[PDB]
Amino acid sequence: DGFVEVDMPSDRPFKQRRSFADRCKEVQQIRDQHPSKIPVIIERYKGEKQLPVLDKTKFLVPDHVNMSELVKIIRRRLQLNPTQAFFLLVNQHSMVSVSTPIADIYEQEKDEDGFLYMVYASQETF
Repeated sequence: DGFVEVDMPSDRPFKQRRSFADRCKEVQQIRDQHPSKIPVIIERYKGEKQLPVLDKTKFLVPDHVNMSELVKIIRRRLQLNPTQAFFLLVNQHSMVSVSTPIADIYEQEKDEDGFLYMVYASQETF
């Protein structure tokens, strides 16, 4: 009766994989090396199945760009058709115009650890 050791890649959100201390320390280091860049965590929405999971979830973007540039980055990384539509929600369930500067979104919506959390989902998911 040996243990059937099962092991598989964790699908848990970034907040559950990295501790609060590690996340705070990481933003602190990043903002000290790159004071004009925003640390953004972009993950797949919890109820999304139509869109795949991206290999990368941590993004370091210039603080002079708008939400639009962030959509362009994710869209290309997802390799979407023009027929494929998706939303980019700040924190959770929160939607802003793509013309909105990310620096404005950051200072208003950033988590306590310093990261700005976003999720992507299909428009049909909601």
